[PDB]
Amino acid sequence: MQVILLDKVANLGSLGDQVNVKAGYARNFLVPQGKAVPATKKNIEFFEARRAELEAKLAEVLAAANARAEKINALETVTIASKAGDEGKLFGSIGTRDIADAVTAAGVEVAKSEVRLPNGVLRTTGEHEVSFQVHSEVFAKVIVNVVAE
Amino acid sequence: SRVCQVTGKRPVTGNNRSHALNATKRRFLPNLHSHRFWVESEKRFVTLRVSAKGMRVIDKKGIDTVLAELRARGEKY
RNA sequence: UAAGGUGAUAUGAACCGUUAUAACCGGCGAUUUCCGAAUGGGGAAACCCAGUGUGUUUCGACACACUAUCAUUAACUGAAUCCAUAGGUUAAUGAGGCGAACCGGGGGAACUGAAACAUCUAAGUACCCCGAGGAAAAGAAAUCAACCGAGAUUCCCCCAG
RNA sequence: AGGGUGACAGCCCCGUACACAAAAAUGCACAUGCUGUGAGCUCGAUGAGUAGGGCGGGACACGUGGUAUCCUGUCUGAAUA
RNA sequence: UUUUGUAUAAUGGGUCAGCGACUUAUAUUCUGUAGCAAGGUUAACCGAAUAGGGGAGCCGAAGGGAAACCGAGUCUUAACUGGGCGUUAAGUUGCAGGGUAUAGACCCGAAACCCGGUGAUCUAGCCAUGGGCAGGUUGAAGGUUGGGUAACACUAACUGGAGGACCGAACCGACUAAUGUUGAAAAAUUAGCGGAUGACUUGUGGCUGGGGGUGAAAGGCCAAUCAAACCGGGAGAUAGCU
RNA sequence: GUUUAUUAAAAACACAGCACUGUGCAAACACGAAAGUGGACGUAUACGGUGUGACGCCUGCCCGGUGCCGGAAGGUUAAUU
RNA sequence: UGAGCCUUGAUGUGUAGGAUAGGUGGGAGGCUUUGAAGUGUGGACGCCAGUCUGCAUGGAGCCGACCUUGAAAUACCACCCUUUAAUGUUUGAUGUUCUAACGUUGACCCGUAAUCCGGGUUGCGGACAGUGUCUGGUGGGUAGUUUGACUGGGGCGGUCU
RNA sequence: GCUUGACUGCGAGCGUGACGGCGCGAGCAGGUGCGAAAGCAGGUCAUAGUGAUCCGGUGGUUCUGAAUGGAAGGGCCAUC
Ligand SMILES: [Mg+2]
Ligand SMILES: [Mg+2]
Ligand SMILES: [Mg+2]
Ligand SMILES: [Mg+2]
Ligand SMILES: [Mg+2]
Ligand SMILES: [Mg+2]
Ligand SMILES: [Mg+2]
Ligand SMILES: [Mg+2]
Ligand SMILES: [Mg+2]
Ligand SMILES: [Mg+2]
Ligand SMILES: [Mg+2]
Ligand SMILES: [Mg+2]
Ligand SMILES: [Mg+2]
Ligand SMILES: [Mg+2]
Ligand SMILES: [Mg+2]
Ligand SMILES: [Mg+2]
Ligand SMILES: [Mg+2]
Ligand SMILES: [Mg+2]
Ligand SMILES: [Mg+2]
Ligand SMILES: [Mg+2]
Ligand SMILES: [Mg+2]
Ligand SMILES: [Mg+2]
Ligand SMILES: [Mg+2]
Ligand SMILES: [Mg+2]
Ligand SMILES: [Mg+2]
Ligand SMILES: [Mg+2]
Ligand SMILES: [Mg+2]
Ligand SMILES: [Mg+2]
Ligand SMILES: [Mg+2]
Ligand SMILES: [Mg+2]
Ligand SMILES: [Mg+2]
Ligand SMILES: [Mg+2]
Ligand SMILES: [Mg+2]
Ligand SMILES: [Mg+2]
Ligand SMILES: [Mg+2]
Ligand SMILES: [Mg+2]
Ligand SMILES: [Mg+2]
Repeated sequence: MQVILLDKVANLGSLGDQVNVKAGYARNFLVPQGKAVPATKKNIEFFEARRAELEAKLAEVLAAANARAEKINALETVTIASKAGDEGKLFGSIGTRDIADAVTAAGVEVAKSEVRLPNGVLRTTGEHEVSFQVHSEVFAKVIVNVVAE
Repeated sequence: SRVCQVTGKRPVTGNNRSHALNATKRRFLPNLHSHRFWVESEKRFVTLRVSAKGMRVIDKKGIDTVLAELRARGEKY
């Protein structure tokens, strides 16, 4: 039987994989408990609309981000300034927060979230790269040069 | 009555044919049962008298398509 | 339409008429008790007992109209149980029951014949049940045909015992 | 034609051939209003537990026969111009 | 009438009156007859309608072989000097009849089988609810008492009132006899007879339905009917018999 | 005590009593395609079926046959495949 | 736990031969810290001669037409052959458990002031039981029938060409 | 002693039967056996030793072959 599934199910139930399976678990109980559906010649392509709907759409719209991580990469150096101590040591901190507005006005609008860093920055001045979480994979590669004043 | 609530279906007469070849009146009968179902459509279970193939069909076809048919055919459940 | 009539046994009464309300024929309404599908309930058919409304210069018991069942749709009220659903009251509409044959279906004998008798016969006959119309049923080729062609169905004569 | 009339009537009587008639309701037919009805065209679409098979029965004039064909109680089960 | 055979003491008929038994349709063959004739003749149908249309079709003029096939021949066989069937004698449609077929098929009659009804107002068993058993007997268990036991046992008396107990009316039943036997009566009557507090009897009403019921069991009862009820129906069953 | 209503009232039937045997309950059994009932508002000291027929003393031998119970190793063996 | 299996990688002592060279299209190298041979074992094929592979140890290196040979390297990379195992899986065979089908003539809620039912909850069984279709045994429980003729009556004996 | 006439197709003409059948038969042809040959041989000195039809089996044979070719099947022949 073709009855298509939903959740895991022992062995398989790979969310959406058609089957050759006995009428028992199905109809009898399984299906009768939110867990699969009659894999009619209708349903069998109902979810194919979903596989072919959710895909090209919301999926590749990760590229409707990818390049905003490249918009970023167009300007590979932005400056933020906030008092230093002679020889580097700047009193307060470069803030996960501040670094928002600091690129909110430099094109790539952003909010405090995104912004992945390495250590509870900042304190030391000069050169600092930064990887971002704009989505999943291809991070950014931004650098910020901190002037004193 | 032995009516397969899905496919009408019912007892059907014919013969026992002995070797010596003598006819005899008889009944053929469906293996029909009173099986239960789920229906995320109506949030009930229901239970309807149904044939051998009485089920076999409601499997290929939509478990839900029937109730609809049957709703036209004018019966309660 | 009309000179007469108030059906029969079937007289007689006491009357109705005789130029258009005597009577009679025809169309259409009016009334149409009680039984009975009987349908407010009950029953030993023609009877017993109700509830809801209304009636009185008399608003007691009686009078009088609605109240059976399902299917359908609607509004309303509405469980185990949240929603719902089942449940319930109401409203509208429809149905019920009776019928001669023929007709389509569900069931379907035996006597008989075979010179016994079991296959076979009678026979899908008789009967039982359901259903419906003026007819019902069938009907618009997944048919025939035989290399040529035919062109839904029902019916009649042949082919042919 | 036929019937009646005191016996057996073309011409006594009712009728018959023929020619006429409806205030009212009505069936069937045509036309017309109102509710529902879809018509049209173009491009489509071409009826799966279904055919078909194993088992039992049954319908076919055809009695399982060398028995195609149809129906299906039972179990199964395609192709898609 | 039936028989070898009947006055027959073998069957039938009381008499008269009226009815009552070889048909009808189709098919088929022979005879008669009529028309056409190597032709004969339409069937449904049309129709001005018994006319006339309509020759689909049937029969016949060619037969022999299973058949292919050949044909005044053909089969037979490898072939027959042969042999079998054939060629040499007209048919056909209708009318009337003698047959035969199928049909209730010349009338009348079963015992029975089958289908659907109707009946537990009789009767069998049950159920529910009221009834009925005059009179007279026997005298179980128990109790009390006195005896007796170590106490029990046992015991006597007195009480008490058991029992499909006894006799015996009503009430139920039916053993014998005689009567009745075209009855008083389609099971009675009379003299007797059995049970009569029980597995008793009875009123009213329910319930069980036909290969079914019910049955203290006889195949008994199931409406004067029972080895398969009644009524209607298959049904004119079938009848080599009368 | 019962019976052949209507030729048989008996040595026949019933009977307490005995035996065998089936039933653990949604019981065996029985009516009914079935649903549902009865058995029973019972529960093996209960219920059905068979024979035997108070009580007394008793009920020997035969399982070859036929019926049955039990065994499940083997031979044989249906649909199906 | 049998067989079906797609992929896997695998095996072949002719006779000589680095000796258990597959046949063959491709064939001078591939693989190599995604740690290599060397050993240390486990087991795999056994012609007691040598292969397959799991794991650890190891640590920068292992294999060559050759020269032999019909085919010459199992050097890799192609399609496969016998011989074949491996999950993955498909189903039979048997035993195990499970819960959601099915049963429930246990318990409770509700419709509902109802020993029916349906719905719900809970306990218990549970893929058994039960019902269908098929199928072997049984089957006087029921049903339909047969069970000859002659014959010095019938029967019985005898006879039937 | 040779041998297979216990042959194949036929059959004038008869006998005997209600029938269905049964039987006797010289000769004709093909081909045998034996005799040199005339000739004899279609089973046993005669008369008992048997089972119709149906249905199916085996082989032979286009005779048939349901659109055609085939085939199944059916005919015919022997045969069980
Ligand atoms: Mg009334
Ligand atoms: Mg009433
Ligand atoms: Mg009352
Ligand atoms: Mg007969
Ligand atoms: Mg008849
Ligand atoms: Mg019509
Ligand atoms: Mg054409
Ligand atoms: Mg006169
Ligand atoms: Mg179509
Ligand atoms: Mg079949
Ligand atoms: Mg005589
Ligand atoms: Mg005579
Ligand atoms: Mg004399
Ligand atoms: Mg006399
Ligand atoms: Mg006589
Ligand atoms: Mg006399
Ligand atoms: Mg002509
Ligand atoms: Mg009574
Ligand atoms: Mg007494
Ligand atoms: Mg007495
Ligand atoms: Mg008597
Ligand atoms: Mg005297
Ligand atoms: Mg007396
Ligand atoms: Mg009878
Ligand atoms: Mg008669
Ligand atoms: Mg008597
Ligand atoms: Mg009587
Ligand atoms: Mg007992
Ligand atoms: Mg006895
Ligand atoms: Mg005795
Ligand atoms: Mg013994
Ligand atoms: Mg045994
Ligand atoms: Mg019998
Ligand atoms: Mg008979
Ligand atoms: Mg005799
Ligand atoms: Mg053919
Ligand atoms: Mg043949």
